Amino acid sequence: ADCAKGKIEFSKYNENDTFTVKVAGKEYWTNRWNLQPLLQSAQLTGMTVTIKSSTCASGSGFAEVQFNND
Amino acid sequence: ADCAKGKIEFSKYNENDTFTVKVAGKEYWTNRWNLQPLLQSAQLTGMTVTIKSSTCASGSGFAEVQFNND
Amino acid sequence: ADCAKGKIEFSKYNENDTFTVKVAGKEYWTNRWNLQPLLQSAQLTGMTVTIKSSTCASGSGFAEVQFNND
Amino acid sequence: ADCAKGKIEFSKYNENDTFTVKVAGKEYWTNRWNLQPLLQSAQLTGMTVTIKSSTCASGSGFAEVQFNND
Amino acid sequence: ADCAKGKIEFSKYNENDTFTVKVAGKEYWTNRWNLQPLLQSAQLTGMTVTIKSSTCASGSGFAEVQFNND
Amino acid sequence: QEFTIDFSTQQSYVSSLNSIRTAISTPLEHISQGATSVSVINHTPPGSYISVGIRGLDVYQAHFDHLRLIIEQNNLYVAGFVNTATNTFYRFSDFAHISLPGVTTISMTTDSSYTTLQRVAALERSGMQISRHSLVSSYLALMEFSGNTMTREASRAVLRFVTVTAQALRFRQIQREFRQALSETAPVYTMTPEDVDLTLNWGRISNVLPEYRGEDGVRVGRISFNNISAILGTVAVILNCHQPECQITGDRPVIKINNTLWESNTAAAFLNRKSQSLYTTGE
Repeated sequence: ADCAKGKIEFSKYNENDTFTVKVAGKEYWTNRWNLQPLLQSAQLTGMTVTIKSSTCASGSGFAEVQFNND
Repeated sequence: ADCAKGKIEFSKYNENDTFTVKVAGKEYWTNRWNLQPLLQSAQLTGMTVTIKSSTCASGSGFAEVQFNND
Repeated sequence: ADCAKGKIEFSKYNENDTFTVKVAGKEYWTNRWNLQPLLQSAQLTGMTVTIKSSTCASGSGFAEVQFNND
Repeated sequence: ADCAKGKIEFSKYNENDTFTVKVAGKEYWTNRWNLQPLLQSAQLTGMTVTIKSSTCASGSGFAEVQFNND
Repeated sequence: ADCAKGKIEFSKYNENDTFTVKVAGKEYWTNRWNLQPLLQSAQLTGMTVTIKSSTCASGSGFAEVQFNND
Repeated sequence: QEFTIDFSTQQSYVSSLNSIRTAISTPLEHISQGATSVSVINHTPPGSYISVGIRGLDVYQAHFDHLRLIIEQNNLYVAGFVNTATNTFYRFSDFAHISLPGVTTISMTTDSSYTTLQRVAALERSGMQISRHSLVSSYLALMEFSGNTMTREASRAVLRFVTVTAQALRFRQIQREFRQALSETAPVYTMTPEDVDLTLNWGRISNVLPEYRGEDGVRVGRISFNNISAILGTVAVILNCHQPECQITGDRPVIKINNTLWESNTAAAFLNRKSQSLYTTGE
C-alpha cells in the first residue's frame, strides 16, 4: 500500500544500522543498506518519495519506495 | 537493442532489491546494485539515458544503460 | 542522548578506518562505514545533524545521527 | 601510455558489469567497479580525464585514469 | 603530521587499486578504498583537504585526512 | 564595433573595460548593486566581433597604440590580433568565420585554445606573471610577429593579453587583482590557481547565475560564492544560456539546498556514491 507521499522531513542512521525517514508526518524505517544514499539524496534534492509497504503504521518497516523529482 | 532513450521520469526501489526506472514511457528493472546511485544521479540532473536489452517490453529487466550528455 | 547538534565543522578519515566529524565544537567518531559518504554529503550541503550516543563526551564514539535540512 | 585525453562524451554500464567511457573519439572499458561512480562524476562535472593503459586501441581495457580539472 | 593543505589539483586511480591526490604541489596515495569517493568528491567540490601521515614526502602514502569546506 | 582598453592608469583601465561591458551585455535583475553587476552578453549574429585597440602601456610612446585584438562578441574568445602599422590580421585557425574588411588576413596553423598556447609558450597560466613591463614586451612580441605559425614568444604575449582583456572583462576579480600592476609602484600580478579555475568554470557559472534569486550562497563545482557581494566581486560578464559551453550534461541548471544554489551536476557528482558497505572483494 501507498503509506506516505511527500518530501523527506528528516532522515536518521540508527545504531542497529537501519535507516529511518519521516514522510507525511509518520516515520518509517528500512533494513536495506542500498536505500540509505538513495534516501539522503532524495532528501537533499527535494524529491517526492512514495513509501510502499504492507504495514503502514507510523514506526513500521518498509523496503519499497518511489522517487519523483518534483 | 536500444529499448528506450530519454530522461528518467521516476525511479523505484523494489522489495526484491531490484531497481526500476521509467524512460520514454516504459518501465524497466535491473538487478545490478551498482546502477542504483548512478541512475538516481542521472534522474536528479535530467541526464538522458539509453536503456539497452534483448527485451524491450515495458516491465522487462535490463543490465546495460548509456549515460549521454545531450 | 542528543550529544551535539549543528552543521559539520570538519570531517576526518582516521588511520584506524573510523570517521570523525566536529559538531558544536565537539568531535565524535564512528566505526560505521556507511556513514562516511552520508556525513560528507551532509557537511558539503550544510545539513544540520544531530549526534546521538550513549556517550556524549567530546571525543567519544557514536553510531546514531539525524540529518535535517534548514 | 596516455591513450586518450579529454572529457567523457558518454559512459555506459555493460551487461558484464564493466564500465565504458568514450574519450577523444575512442571507447575504453574497465573492470574496476570502484571506477564507476568516479567516472560518472567526471562526466557530470566535465573533468579532463587521461586514460592510461598498455593497450590504447579503441575498444581496449584500462584500469589507470587521471582526473584533472583542466 | 600535517603534510599538505589545500584543494586537490588532480587525482589518479592507479592500476594497483590505490588512489593518488596532488595537494600543495605534492602527491600522496592511499590504499583505503573508502577514501576514493570521499577524496574525489572533495576534489570536484573544492574542499580544502589536510593530508596527515607519518610519511610526508611527495610520492608517499597516507591514510589520515581532514575535510573542510573552507 | 571598435573599442579601446587604455592601460594608462588603474582608472582608465577599469573605465575601458566597463565601457565594453555596457555595450555588449545587460545586467542581471537580481545581481546588481549600483553600477556593479553581473551582465549577460546580448545575443549577436554568428561571426559578430569587436575590434579592441590597446593603448597606454607606455605613455612616453605615441606609437605603441597599433596593436588590436579581435574578439568574437557572443563568447569573448580572442580570434586574432591586428598590426595596424602593417595592416595585417593574424587569425587563429578556429576562426576562419571571422573576416575583416580592408585588412590583410593571414590564416595561421594553430588554434586559440589555452592548451595549444601554453604548450607552445612553455608557460602555464597558473603562476604566470604579468606586469606593465611584461605587457609592453608582449606588445613588442606581437608587433614583431610575422608568418602563419605562432611562436613561443607570440604565444606568451597572447596568453598575457587574453587574461588582462577578455578574462578581466568576464571576471571582476581578475580586473581588480591585475590593475595593481598599473600603479607607479609597478608591482607584478600573478594569475593564481583560483583565477585560472574561474576561467575554467565560466560556462558553468553562466548557466547557474541567471537562476539566482537572493539565496545566501552559490556553489558551482569548485567555486564558492558565500554571499551575494562575493558574486559581484568575482563575476562581471557571463555567457547567454537560453552557446555550447553552457551545458555539460542533463537539463536542470540548479538545485536549491538550504538556501544555497547548487549547480545540479555538482550535487549529482557526490550523491552517486553507493553504500560503502559494498566496497568488497571475493566474499
